[PDB]
Amino acid sequence: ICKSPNERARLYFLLAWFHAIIQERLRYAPLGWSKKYEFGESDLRSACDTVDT
Amino acid sequence: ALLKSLSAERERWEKTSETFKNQMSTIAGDCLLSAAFIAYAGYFDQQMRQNLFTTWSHHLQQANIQFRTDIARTEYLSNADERLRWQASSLPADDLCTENAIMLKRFNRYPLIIDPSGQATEFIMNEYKDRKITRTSFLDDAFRKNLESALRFGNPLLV
Amino acid sequence: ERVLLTTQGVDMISKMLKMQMLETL
Amino acid sequence: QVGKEFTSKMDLEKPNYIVPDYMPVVYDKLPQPPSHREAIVNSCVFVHQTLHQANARLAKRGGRTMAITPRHYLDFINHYANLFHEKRSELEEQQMHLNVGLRKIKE
Amino acid sequence: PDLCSRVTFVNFTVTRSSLQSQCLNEVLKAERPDVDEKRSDLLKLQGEFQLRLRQLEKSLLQALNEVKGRILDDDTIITTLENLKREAAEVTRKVEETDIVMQEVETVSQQYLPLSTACSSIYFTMESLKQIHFLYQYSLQFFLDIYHNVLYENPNLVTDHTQRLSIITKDLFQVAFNRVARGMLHQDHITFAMLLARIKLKGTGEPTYDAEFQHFLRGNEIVLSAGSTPRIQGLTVEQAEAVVRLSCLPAFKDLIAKVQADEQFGIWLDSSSPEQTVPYLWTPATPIGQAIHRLLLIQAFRPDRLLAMAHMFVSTNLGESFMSIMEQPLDLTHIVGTEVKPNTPVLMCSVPGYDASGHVEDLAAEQNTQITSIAIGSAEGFNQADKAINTAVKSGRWVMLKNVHLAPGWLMQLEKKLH
Repeated sequence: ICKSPNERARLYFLLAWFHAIIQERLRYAPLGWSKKYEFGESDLRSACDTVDT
Repeated sequence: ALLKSLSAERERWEKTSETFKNQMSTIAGDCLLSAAFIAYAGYFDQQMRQNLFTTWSHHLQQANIQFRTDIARTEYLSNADERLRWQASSLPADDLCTENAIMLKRFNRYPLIIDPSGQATEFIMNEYKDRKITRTSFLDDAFRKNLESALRFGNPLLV
Repeated sequence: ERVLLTTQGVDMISKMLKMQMLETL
Repeated sequence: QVGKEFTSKMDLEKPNYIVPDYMPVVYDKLPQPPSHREAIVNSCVFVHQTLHQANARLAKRGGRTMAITPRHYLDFINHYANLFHEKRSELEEQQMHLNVGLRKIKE
Repeated sequence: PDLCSRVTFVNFTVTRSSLQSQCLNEVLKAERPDVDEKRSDLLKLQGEFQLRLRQLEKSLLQALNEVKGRILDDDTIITTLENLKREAAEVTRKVEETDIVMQEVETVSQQYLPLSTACSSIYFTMESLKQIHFLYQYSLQFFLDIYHNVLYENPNLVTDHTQRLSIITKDLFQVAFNRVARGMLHQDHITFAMLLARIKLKGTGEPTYDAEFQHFLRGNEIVLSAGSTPRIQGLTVEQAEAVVRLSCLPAFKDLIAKVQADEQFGIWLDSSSPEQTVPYLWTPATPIGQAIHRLLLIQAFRPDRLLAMAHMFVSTNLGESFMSIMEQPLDLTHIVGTEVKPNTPVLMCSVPGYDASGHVEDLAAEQNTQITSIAIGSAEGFNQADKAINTAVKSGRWVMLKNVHLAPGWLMQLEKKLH
């Protein structure tokens, strides 16, 4: 996170918040998400990798 | 002086001689209760053992068979020296463990101890140190030969 | 979250009730 | 029948006995009035029957159960015989020692 | 049954009295070493003296049995008299250590009886906990490891036994909850926490709420009045039925009168977040009793906030930060490196879609410790797993097996080999 540029910290914060929201929405199915998807750690790792790239 | 020293001994001996006639009449019921507990209540835990003993005592009272209700079912079955030897051979001091030791000593069919802590296994190995007891496993390859050796040589075997 | 919390409380009560149990057609 | 056959040799008869008014009977065709050995054999049969009942109750409750067999009844009646013989013998021995002690202290 | 018929079953299970005695002895050894060792010396002395008395009785009976002549005409009678006099002197002197044992047992009882009662209650709730989710089955060695963590690792280690006992009790409750709920689902954390709260309440100058808790656990299952419909002024039919079922409680008598007397109380009991402010009332009530009354009121009125009310009750009973470590991330490094025996495998049971192999590999990268991760499911995998386990035991590396749940018939001898 601490690697330059300085906006990477805010980008990772936004990504972590987005991941937390879409993972917490899975509890209140089928109102949150229509299907019980698996937004696991692998999606978070891929999103972090593509943001870094 | 000898009579003064033996006065208390005579006092105890007289009352025990008097109560011998009552102790003879409780033998049938007391032995029935003890045999039922030692051959039947082995598997069950403390609460179910107490329930079974209470049911048997209730039926014996309903059948008007005299039994000693103020004696421990382990004190009627164990000697003080044997209890001390058990306590020396790594046995827990609980009445349940003493009853288990009684069942292990007075067994007729060969017992199957179920101990999730190994205390029973350690107690058996420490008890049978005079005899050349051997420990093996059913999974072990050298089990049939160990059982054969135990059968021929007449030594205790723990599997 | 109302229905989920209600059924979670019901399941909690049933679980502790199961805990306290030990202590012709 | 197996209980009465196994416990026939011992001195189980009591000249004094009181027949209960409740008369708890588990064995049909029990002789009336029953004697001491008949009563205790019926009590042994009741012990087996109430262990049947307790095992069924535990299975209904939900705990794991283990089957009971007539080998257990034979083991129990053998234990009863051995314990009766041992207790009677040791009590007679202790009473003999006590009586000869009283005789010696009287002398 | 064929095997059942041929053997005599013997169970060495754990009982309340045995567990209390073992835990009391462990507490004595940890806290009062010299006192515990002199207590043990005195029990050994009492056993030896009782054996000597039994030998006296047997020897006297055997000697008087076989005198084979007049007592007054022999000197062996005089020798037995001298021995009996010496043994009478020692049984007279036995009373002193009898009194010392009495002082010892009364002191240890009045000092550490509630702690041992808490030991028994916590461990038997621990065993009975296995009836929910079939997954956790805690053994006695796990509780003994908890005690070796409590008594031998004392934070802020004091030198005052009176406050040290309270510190031990509080730390015991906290670390027992931490260690158990580290391996449960999040739904059962509140159940375990409020069971521990019940144990703490039972262990204390506080009146027991036996009827309150019985109605709390079995209020819906009890029979209620049939056809008695109260006012629907501000409560639904289910809330009215709950109020009717609650009204049989002696503390909540005029609840029907109270709900309509407090007509302005349509917000403190309905809508909003009622877990913070609770209306009505249950003499100076204890805070725990007030929490109990609020919990019953919440269960009667708004069953949705029951989880929040139970959490607040646990906070009031055991501390506000009692279960504030569960929501923290799992610090696995210290747990593995400190509180796991090398002979105990580390089980990581995971819900579908969320694995822990990344966690273990991150641990390996952090601690710079080599791991052979072997995927279970083939005969070659089984052979590689056995070879890696043997090499790891010989050398000291970590061995990891993945998707372990695909071979219970192999897990049986894996557990046996590990033991």
